[PDB]
Amino acid sequence: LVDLEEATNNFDHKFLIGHGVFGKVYKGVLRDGAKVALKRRTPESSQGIEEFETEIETLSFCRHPHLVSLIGFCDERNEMILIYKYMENGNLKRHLYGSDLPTMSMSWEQRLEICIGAARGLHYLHTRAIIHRDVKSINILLDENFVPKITDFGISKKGTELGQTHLSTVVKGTLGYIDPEYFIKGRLTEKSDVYSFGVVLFEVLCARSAIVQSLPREMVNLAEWAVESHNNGQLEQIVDPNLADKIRPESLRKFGDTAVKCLALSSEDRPSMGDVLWKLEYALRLQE
Amino acid sequence: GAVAHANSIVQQLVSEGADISHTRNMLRNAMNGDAVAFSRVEQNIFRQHFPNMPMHGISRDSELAIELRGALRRAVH
Repeated sequence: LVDLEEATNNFDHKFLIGHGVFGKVYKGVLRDGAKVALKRRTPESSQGIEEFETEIETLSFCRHPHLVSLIGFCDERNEMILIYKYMENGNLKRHLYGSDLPTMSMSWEQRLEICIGAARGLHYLHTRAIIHRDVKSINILLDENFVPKITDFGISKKGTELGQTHLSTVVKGTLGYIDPEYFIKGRLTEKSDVYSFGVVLFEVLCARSAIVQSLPREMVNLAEWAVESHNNGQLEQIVDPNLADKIRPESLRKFGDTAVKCLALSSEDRPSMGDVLWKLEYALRLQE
Repeated sequence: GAVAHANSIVQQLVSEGADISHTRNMLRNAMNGDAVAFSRVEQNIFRQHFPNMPMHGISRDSELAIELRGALRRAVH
């Protein structure tokens, strides 16, 4: 429409990498040798159009090192593919549980670099009146040196007042990460993303890349859970993996103190992704 | 039971004008663990049957949820 960074029909599909809500994903090497990701959205065009578009406009501002950068698009012959830099390491979750991935796990540092990294990611978008609405471990791809990049903006929204927008639309996002307040009320703010971040935060600490797992007890919502631990019941150090005695006693009391601050019942008492990004670094600092 | 219960919910959806085809799309999205986008109609029908839906939310193995997925799929035909 207003754009012309628009590539056109490559090859025939070499079944690869991913699968998506509305669409598929393929790893396709370009004419210039570039490793590029392709999010073909021809499977079930169940309003897969508005999302596709919002992801073109909201993302054609592709100017950040903590967001997945879009190369091109295609609306030619009913198809609607999207093109991105291939991400060597897949999403963050695939490094926190999922299945496989040799060389054991991530460090606490590597975990914090990726927690802080991801934060600038959101903070930025909150600076630009952008709510992501769907912040989660799967949406935080990593590249060759494990640098975090946000993705799937399709559900995202933009604000007028630039930051202080307290707008309201239809409820959307991943069932465990969704702001409960947002859910129960409908009023959407930029903090609803802060909540969702608090969730990822622990999802990094714990490796309970389950967030919402329906098999243990009423300890099912990692959000409801790590809260009842570090908010009051025990400051539990028992929630994490074979992370060992690697985390300092002090950085850990911060890292969580914040993650809990992110999950406050009302957005009111949450911290703007600004503080959260400072506190994060501060704990990585507290550690070494 | 569960098949008896599931039907009650497909009924509401249809009786409350809810396009049940779409409702199925969200129940798939919900159980898979994919970004959901319920309508006002659909979302309040569900919270009655899945109370902890805001937090816990339609599991894979939740009997009723499995039944409802089918109970809808059939009715779509």
